[PDB]
Amino acid sequence: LQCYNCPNPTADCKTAVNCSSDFDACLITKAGLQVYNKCWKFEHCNFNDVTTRLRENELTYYCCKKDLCN
Repeated sequence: LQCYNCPNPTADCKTAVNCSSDFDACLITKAGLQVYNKCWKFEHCNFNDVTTRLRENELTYYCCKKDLCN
């Protein structure tokens, strides 16, 4: 379960890493332009529950749950 993402608001970075254990729902947030991509708890990709702790509102996040999914 890896993840093609970057910790801070990175528009030019999605290094591949692995952070699941209890959260393999790899969320990719796309707020305005900065994508808040981080790892997530499978049982939390409802609506804004993903970018809730990562700034929520009317974004367009895509959370995969299989592997880097990128």
